[PDB]
Amino acid sequence: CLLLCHRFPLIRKTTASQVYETLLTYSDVVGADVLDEVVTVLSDTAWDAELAVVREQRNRLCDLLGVPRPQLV
Amino acid sequence: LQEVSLRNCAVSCAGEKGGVAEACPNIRKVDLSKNLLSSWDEVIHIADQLRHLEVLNVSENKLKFPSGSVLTGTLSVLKVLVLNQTGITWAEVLRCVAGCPGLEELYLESNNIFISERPTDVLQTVKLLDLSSNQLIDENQLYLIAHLPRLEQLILSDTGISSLHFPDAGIGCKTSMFPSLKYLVVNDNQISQWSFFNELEKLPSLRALSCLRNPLTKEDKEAETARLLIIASIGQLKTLNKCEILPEERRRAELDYRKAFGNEWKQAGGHKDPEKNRLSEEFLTAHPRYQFLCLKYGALKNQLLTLKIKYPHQLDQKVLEKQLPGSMTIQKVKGLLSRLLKVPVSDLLLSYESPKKPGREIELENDLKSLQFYSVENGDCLLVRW
Repeated sequence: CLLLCHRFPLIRKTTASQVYETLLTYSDVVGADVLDEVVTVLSDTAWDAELAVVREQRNRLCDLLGVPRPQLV
Repeated sequence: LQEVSLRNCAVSCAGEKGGVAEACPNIRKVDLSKNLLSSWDEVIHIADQLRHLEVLNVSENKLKFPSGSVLTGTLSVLKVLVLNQTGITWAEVLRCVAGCPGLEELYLESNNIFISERPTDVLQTVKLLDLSSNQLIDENQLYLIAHLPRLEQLILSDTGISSLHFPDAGIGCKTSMFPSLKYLVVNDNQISQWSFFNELEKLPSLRALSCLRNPLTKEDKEAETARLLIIASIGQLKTLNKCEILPEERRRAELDYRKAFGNEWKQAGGHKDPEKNRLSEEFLTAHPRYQFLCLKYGALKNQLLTLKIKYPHQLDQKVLEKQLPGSMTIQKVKGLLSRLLKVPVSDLLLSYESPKKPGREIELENDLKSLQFYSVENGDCLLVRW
């Protein structure tokens, strides 16, 4: 999740694609009633766009996967 | 004691004739605001008893000025004089400043001042003229006070005006009004037209500016655009909204203005040839500084592949369909299938068949490549052989 919002948009896109591939590979990570919303959110999100627009979406995924929101000064 | 602050201390009388000059002769600042002063003669006596009175503050005091035409005391040492919430008029202001030859700052907020005559011999040294919370002061009242050569600071806010033109200044010409106004505070105003900035640009020596709280400079999504437009309108501007204007920001604002107004400039008859450049009067009046700028700067879901999975050796399984990314490598799909079928990944054979080319099976051997390199499109099928 920390790499999902990197300074380079290509790194963000690569991390998003790799996370999507790993979620499609392993099925014992996220539950059945949670993985659907995660896949729907990860697919309908342009990670190569305004960081303010993208960030809001990443905080969402964290809250959907039980992860504390990392913040900076 | 140099700085004396007696705010809300109940002061009504002046005292003895000479006691203030003997107790503290080195008094330079007096803050006798919101006191029990019910007359102006007491303040006059207090100021006369002081010899080094540089700052005098007697605001929020109910005082009644005398109607006589006699100069009641002369303060050549007084410089800063604050008179807010006292109920003063233009005649009383002119009569008070007549005896202050060294007055450099004057505050007149919340007084309902109606300017009528032009100060000639008076107000010859006052720089700051804070005329705030004065709904009576309109555009016609700012023309008379504009003939002051020493007027350099003008804090005129919450006045209600929305236009300040210059009849003596043409298109791209400097005006004789306000010969030293370099910063006029603008706030609590109902400016809804772009001609205000174009008229303020014609100032002879304008630098700082503050146009906060206005219908055009609202705290919305168009605040940055309006700020850039205001910056590009006034070229001699050096400060906007109490913020320094960097040269790079000014250049970017001017470039954005040119890029956004090139269409309107070309539709009005503009051309790169100076002999053929015939602009209309409306474009010249609405954009006086446009010619200067024209002469200066010249004239993941979409990547998904919906493919199915088939097993020729095990036909009892159903033909499921997966959505894998286009940049997915062959090794990742092999690992997915290995766990998916609990089959060793070492003996996994991969192939694809497209509906455009039936009867032909193209194998997938190299794991280092990707699906995009093998011309795998959407609608193809994956064959798993083991």
